[PDB]
Amino acid sequence: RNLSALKRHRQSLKRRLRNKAKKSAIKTLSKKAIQLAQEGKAEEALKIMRKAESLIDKAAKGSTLHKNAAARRKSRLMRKVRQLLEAAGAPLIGGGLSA
Amino acid sequence: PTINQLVRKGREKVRKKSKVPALKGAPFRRGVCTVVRTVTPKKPNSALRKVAKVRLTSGYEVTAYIPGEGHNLQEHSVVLIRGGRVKDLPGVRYHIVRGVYDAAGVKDRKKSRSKYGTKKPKEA
Amino acid sequence: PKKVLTGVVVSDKMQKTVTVLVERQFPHPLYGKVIKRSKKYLAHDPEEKYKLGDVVEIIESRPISKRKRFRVLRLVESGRMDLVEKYLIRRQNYESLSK
Amino acid sequence: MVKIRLARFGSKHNPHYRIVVTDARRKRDGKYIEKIGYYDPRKTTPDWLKVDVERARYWLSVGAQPTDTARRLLRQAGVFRQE
Amino acid sequence: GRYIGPVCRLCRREGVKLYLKGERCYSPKCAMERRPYPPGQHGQKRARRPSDYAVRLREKQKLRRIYGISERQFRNLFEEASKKKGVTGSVFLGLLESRLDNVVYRLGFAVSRRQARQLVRHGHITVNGRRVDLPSYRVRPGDEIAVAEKSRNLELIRQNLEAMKGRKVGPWLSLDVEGMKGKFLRLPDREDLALPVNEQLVIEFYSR
Amino acid sequence: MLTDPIADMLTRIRNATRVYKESTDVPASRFKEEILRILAREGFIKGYERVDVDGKPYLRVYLKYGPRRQGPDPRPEQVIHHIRRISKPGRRVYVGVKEIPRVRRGLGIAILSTSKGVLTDREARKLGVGGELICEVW
RNA sequence: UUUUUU
RNA sequence: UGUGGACCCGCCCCUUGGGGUGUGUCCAAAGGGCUUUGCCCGCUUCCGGAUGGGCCCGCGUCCCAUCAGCUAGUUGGUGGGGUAAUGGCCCACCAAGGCGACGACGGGUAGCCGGUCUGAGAGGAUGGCCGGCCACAGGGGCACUGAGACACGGGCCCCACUCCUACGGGAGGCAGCAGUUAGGAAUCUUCCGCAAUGGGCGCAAGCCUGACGGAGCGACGCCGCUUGGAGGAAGAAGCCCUUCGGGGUGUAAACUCCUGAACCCGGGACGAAACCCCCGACGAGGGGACUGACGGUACCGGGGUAAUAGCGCCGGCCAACUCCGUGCCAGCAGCCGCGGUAAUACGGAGGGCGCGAGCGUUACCCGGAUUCACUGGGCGUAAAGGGCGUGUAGGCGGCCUGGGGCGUCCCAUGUGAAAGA
Ligand SMILES: [Mg+2]
Ligand SMILES: [Mg+2]
Ligand SMILES: [Mg+2]
Ligand SMILES: [Mg+2]
Ligand SMILES: [Mg+2]
Ligand SMILES: [Mg+2]
Ligand SMILES: [Mg+2]
Ligand SMILES: [Mg+2]
Ligand SMILES: [Mg+2]
Ligand SMILES: [Mg+2]
Ligand SMILES: [Mg+2]
Ligand SMILES: [Mg+2]
Ligand SMILES: [Mg+2]
Ligand SMILES: [Mg+2]
Ligand SMILES: [Mg+2]
Ligand SMILES: [Mg+2]
Ligand SMILES: [Mg+2]
Ligand SMILES: [Mg+2]
Ligand SMILES: [Mg+2]
Ligand SMILES: [Mg+2]
Ligand SMILES: [Mg+2]
Ligand SMILES: [Mg+2]
Ligand SMILES: [Mg+2]
Ligand SMILES: [Mg+2]
Ligand SMILES: [Mg+2]
Ligand SMILES: [Mg+2]
Ligand SMILES: [Mg+2]
Ligand SMILES: [Mg+2]
Ligand SMILES: [Mg+2]
Ligand SMILES: [Mg+2]
Ligand SMILES: [Mg+2]
Ligand SMILES: [Mg+2]
Ligand SMILES: [Mg+2]
Ligand SMILES: [Mg+2]
Ligand SMILES: [Mg+2]
Ligand SMILES: [Mg+2]
Ligand SMILES: [Mg+2]
Ligand SMILES: [Mg+2]
Ligand SMILES: [Mg+2]
Ligand SMILES: [Mg+2]
Ligand SMILES: [Mg+2]
Ligand SMILES: [Mg+2]
Ligand SMILES: [Mg+2]
Ligand SMILES: [Mg+2]
Ligand SMILES: [Mg+2]
Ligand SMILES: [Mg+2]
Ligand SMILES: [Mg+2]
Ligand SMILES: [Mg+2]
Ligand SMILES: [Mg+2]
Ligand SMILES: [Mg+2]
Ligand SMILES: [Mg+2]
Ligand SMILES: [Mg+2]
Ligand SMILES: [Mg+2]
Ligand SMILES: [Mg+2]
Ligand SMILES: [Mg+2]
Ligand SMILES: [Mg+2]
Ligand SMILES: [Mg+2]
Ligand SMILES: [Mg+2]
Ligand SMILES: [Mg+2]
Ligand SMILES: [Mg+2]
Ligand SMILES: [Mg+2]
Ligand SMILES: [Mg+2]
Ligand SMILES: [Mg+2]
Ligand SMILES: [Mg+2]
Ligand SMILES: [Mg+2]
Ligand SMILES: [Mg+2]
Ligand SMILES: [Mg+2]
Ligand SMILES: [Mg+2]
Ligand SMILES: [Mg+2]
Ligand SMILES: [Mg+2]
Ligand SMILES: [Mg+2]
Ligand SMILES: [Mg+2]
Ligand SMILES: [Mg+2]
Ligand SMILES: [Mg+2]
Ligand SMILES: [Mg+2]
Ligand SMILES: [Mg+2]
Ligand SMILES: [Mg+2]
Ligand SMILES: [Mg+2]
Ligand SMILES: [Mg+2]
Ligand SMILES: [Mg+2]
Ligand SMILES: [Mg+2]
Ligand SMILES: [Mg+2]
Ligand SMILES: [Mg+2]
Ligand SMILES: [Zn+2]
Repeated sequence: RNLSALKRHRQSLKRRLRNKAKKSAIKTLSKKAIQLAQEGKAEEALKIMRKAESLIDKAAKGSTLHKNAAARRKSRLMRKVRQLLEAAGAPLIGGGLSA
Repeated sequence: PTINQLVRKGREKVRKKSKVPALKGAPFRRGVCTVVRTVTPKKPNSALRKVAKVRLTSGYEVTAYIPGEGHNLQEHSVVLIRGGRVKDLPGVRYHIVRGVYDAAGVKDRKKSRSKYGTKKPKEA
Repeated sequence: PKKVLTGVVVSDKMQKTVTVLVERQFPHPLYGKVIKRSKKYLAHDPEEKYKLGDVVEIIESRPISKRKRFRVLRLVESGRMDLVEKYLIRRQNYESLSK
Repeated sequence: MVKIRLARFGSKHNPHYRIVVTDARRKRDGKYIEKIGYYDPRKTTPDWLKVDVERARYWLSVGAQPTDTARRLLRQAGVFRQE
Repeated sequence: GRYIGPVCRLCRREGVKLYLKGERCYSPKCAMERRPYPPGQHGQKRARRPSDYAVRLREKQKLRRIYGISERQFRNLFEEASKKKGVTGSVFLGLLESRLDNVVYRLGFAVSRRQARQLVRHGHITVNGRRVDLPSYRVRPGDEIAVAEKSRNLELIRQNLEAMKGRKVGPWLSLDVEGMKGKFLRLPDREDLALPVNEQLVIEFYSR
Repeated sequence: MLTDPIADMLTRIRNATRVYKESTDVPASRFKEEILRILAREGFIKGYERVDVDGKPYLRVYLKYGPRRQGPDPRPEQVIHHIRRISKPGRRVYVGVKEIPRVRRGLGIAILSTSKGVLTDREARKLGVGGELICEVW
């Protein structure tokens, strides 16, 4: 009895919280950004879409989103922001997106 | 039948039914005796043939034949069933191995000792 | 090579999708006569181009949905309902031979 | 990682190895990529080792890793001899 | 282990002289002399016409019993002959004639077949300088079948090679009598053997 | 309607030769004509020629037979001893070049229909082509 | 009546 | 910090999400070790190779029609969610579709193949061992961690069982190697070893390895080998038959001579060369050193004893016959059949035939069986023409020319792993 492969299980729950935390940040910021895009604030939605992107590409640096999984959310975000930003557009910050 | 017929229906392989329902298709099956009897054969012959009702490890109750000039098998004795039919006795589909648990080999058997299960004597 | 087939459209009733019936000739593996089997394929028609009775070339594609792994390449021969009427009549015969 | 190693094809007390390219994860006698030579340890025949070096030289370019015993035999057929 | 027992009783059952006894099959004691009828109580009774299988069976035994081989090695040798290229009939004989124990007798090193077997089995026979103690060893053309110098001083060996003086050997064999050497030149042909056995009969025995 | 004109022609000859007809007619067809050409080349028939009967074209097949024989049944030995249609409708027979049989250990022929034409079994093998196996003739 | 047609 | 990559948008070339480019935004990292000024083990981003894999497609893949109708995420669409990635994989909404006699749906059975057995072949049967793929880890469900799992010896939960229990609650999971028990006709040692090969970790030394290599037991299979060789009476004893003359066991034995299975004595392995150390630059190359389970086994040399034979059958198929015993009894029997007073068929003996460390038996598979007939069958009377018609589907198609080249035929090539054959 008493194999020390339980050491792996103990680490598994460490990484569990880590991955879980970063994801809940990604989601909460993305929904906050797309809220503003739908609500027409062009600067604030952009200032947030940047941090969402930065948080995404940071999550991929580790073992959370490592694959193109990061790219999907980055892709989906910038589209829905730019789309929702088409209601009296005026892309004020213009930082995150391309001309 | 036409070629087209064969394409439509095709031949039917002939299924061969087993002659020995000793289940698990086993080479042998052991069982306990129910009755030890003596039965009369079919038309051309006449004799007293010693047989036995056997409750089988296959969950079967069948009749088995007792080979040899004489037997020690009793009502409760346990035996091993061989298989193969007694022609002139209807319904007896299986034989009995002599030289197995409670069925001794035939005494004074000097010719065919592989069958009937008897050992090799000594010559002084 | 992507597998390519040639068959006749027997169904118009779906959206962006046509059912293509591809016959096949091959000798019987034992009895040696030439037998004619056939199999229906669900083809993708994005532009709703092809109609009932059209004979089209179908090509193995990246799956569009369940049961839809083929796209319509080009129209071979247009409008021969005799091939469709052959299929309908056989399908219509199954209302008999039930009870 | 793809490796170069031996595979036992001889019999009991008569071993015969097949120098072989295979993924390290497959069985030592299991499926392999390419047979690149044989090894008779008991040296029962005049030719008890053959390599086809230029093939073995290919797999070392694409990152195969030989065993200590495989590298020992490859050196004996001069895979690494560079003169 | 092969058949071991009365031999010149099998000279009788085949109806043909079987020189498995070595000498005394030549002297008028073989029991083929003044007793050609088969052994047993009914040997002197008139024999019934043999069935078509009876003839084929007896012909195989007449050949098998001559080389002194069990049916096991015998049958395998046949199944080997049928696959190889050539006439199944003659090839099978050449394979029997390639048996080391049979070559030893054929070379006159031993008086009989059984005797030549024991000489091999005890290591007295040399094949190309090495000892070979297996009677079933097949000799290839060109191999030297010699006598171990350990045994060259044995009186049994100097006995048989004394009568071999001036004696001729088969056209597919040759022997040096003094140095106790010997050589297997080639596979014998059907004509090279005088064996009183119809080979087509033995083939026909195995088609069943 | 006639079902298989070839088997019909193969039979028209089979039937005529059993009563030792001098000649027999078969409805004219180019494919049939190529069959008759192989038979006239391979010496199974005296030959053939086109002819019309009641205006419709036909093919006179002149049969040949052996010598009038000895005691009872003086009828001669047949030149065509056997003819059998192989690849019939409803069950077609196509053989590659390696699948072409040896008819009667060489003494007979196998009329093959090939992309390179109607050939005997030997002609088809030296041409190195297979095809539809028409019939045995020996 | 049952086996055996010699 | 931006080599570069990721993302929105535009442009270019390709053509499904492939490659490039522009602007903008976002994204990098870790040290350790010494022979410590340089090198080794590592770290980060990107591109490519190699290997391994996911998903999708054509085709092939057992029986029952006494299963004939099946289907609601079911069929498709748009948009979204999720994934490494397509997809009703999931979700919302829209359309009403999708499948079936070319066997749907249901039921039964079963891992599949390379191969194996059989067979003249076509074919039939089978899938143990070994190799490839798949599925499962007490039953069911679920995710976490990760390049990779929904994970045999990881986690959570429900259920059945076993153990601990202070009755509150816990611990488990041999279809890993042995080993026990149960069932069963039946299936092994709780063995040796890290020496070889292979795998995991490490700079290395080394550590781990019931993978593996070996031993053990079992005639379970295959193969090789012994139980003697030669001389030996027109022929002992005993047993068996007898026309009472004699015949048989039979050169067989006794006995003469030679060899020398076992066993004793000594020598005594190959499987093992690298990793490492040293020179050379930790490269090539060269040089050197340690390293056995099997096992003192294999093998060689010396010594050396005549030294296990069994089982089946002998009425025909089918090879081998007489006597006595028994009298439709006791019994034989694969089939046809033997025995009811002379039985070559029962039972024993003598003798004979067949194999021989095996011989028989039962079960199972193929064979003979052309007895499911593609090769290769039939239906007047032997088993078999539907009571007759109409006609649907399907199958089948007269003569001439021409296009196409799907079937068909030919060449080249790729593939057809290894083992087997
Ligand atoms: Mg750890
Ligand atoms: Mg939240
Ligand atoms: Mg993950
Ligand atoms: Mg049926
Ligand atoms: Mg009772
Ligand atoms: Mg006995
Ligand atoms: Mg439509
Ligand atoms: Mg879709
Ligand atoms: Mg297209
Ligand atoms: Mg309906
Ligand atoms: Mg793998
Ligand atoms: Mg190199
Ligand atoms: Mg140089
Ligand atoms: Mg140089
Ligand atoms: Mg053969
Ligand atoms: Mg050949
Ligand atoms: Mg041959
Ligand atoms: Mg031959
Ligand atoms: Mg010669
Ligand atoms: Mg045969
Ligand atoms: Mg740049
Ligand atoms: Mg830029
Ligand atoms: Mg830091
Ligand atoms: Mg880090
Ligand atoms: Mg690649
Ligand atoms: Mg299917
Ligand atoms: Mg819905
Ligand atoms: Mg979608
Ligand atoms: Mg809509
Ligand atoms: Mg179909
Ligand atoms: Mg199952
Ligand atoms: Mg075979
Ligand atoms: Mg099959
Ligand atoms: Mg199968
Ligand atoms: Mg398996
Ligand atoms: Mg499960
Ligand atoms: Mg269990
Ligand atoms: Mg489970
Ligand atoms: Mg990992
Ligand atoms: Mg799993
Ligand atoms: Mg376990
Ligand atoms: Mg335990
Ligand atoms: Mg038990
Ligand atoms: Mg074992
Ligand atoms: Mg390493
Ligand atoms: Mg351990
Ligand atoms: Mg092992
Ligand atoms: Mg006497
Ligand atoms: Mg003797
Ligand atoms: Mg001695
Ligand atoms: Mg060694
Ligand atoms: Mg060495
Ligand atoms: Mg070491
Ligand atoms: Mg140095
Ligand atoms: Mg070196
Ligand atoms: Mg030792
Ligand atoms: Mg010795
Ligand atoms: Mg003795
Ligand atoms: Mg027999
Ligand atoms: Mg007989
Ligand atoms: Mg008997
Ligand atoms: Mg009496
Ligand atoms: Mg009588
Ligand atoms: Mg009597
Ligand atoms: Mg008797
Ligand atoms: Mg008897
Ligand atoms: Mg006897
Ligand atoms: Mg043996
Ligand atoms: Mg059979
Ligand atoms: Mg058959
Ligand atoms: Mg046959
Ligand atoms: Mg039948
Ligand atoms: Mg037929
Ligand atoms: Mg045919
Ligand atoms: Mg019939
Ligand atoms: Mg009738
Ligand atoms: Mg009628
Ligand atoms: Mg009727
Ligand atoms: Mg036509
Ligand atoms: Mg048509
Ligand atoms: Mg073509
Ligand atoms: Mg191969
Ligand atoms: Mg090979
Ligand atoms: Zn003799």
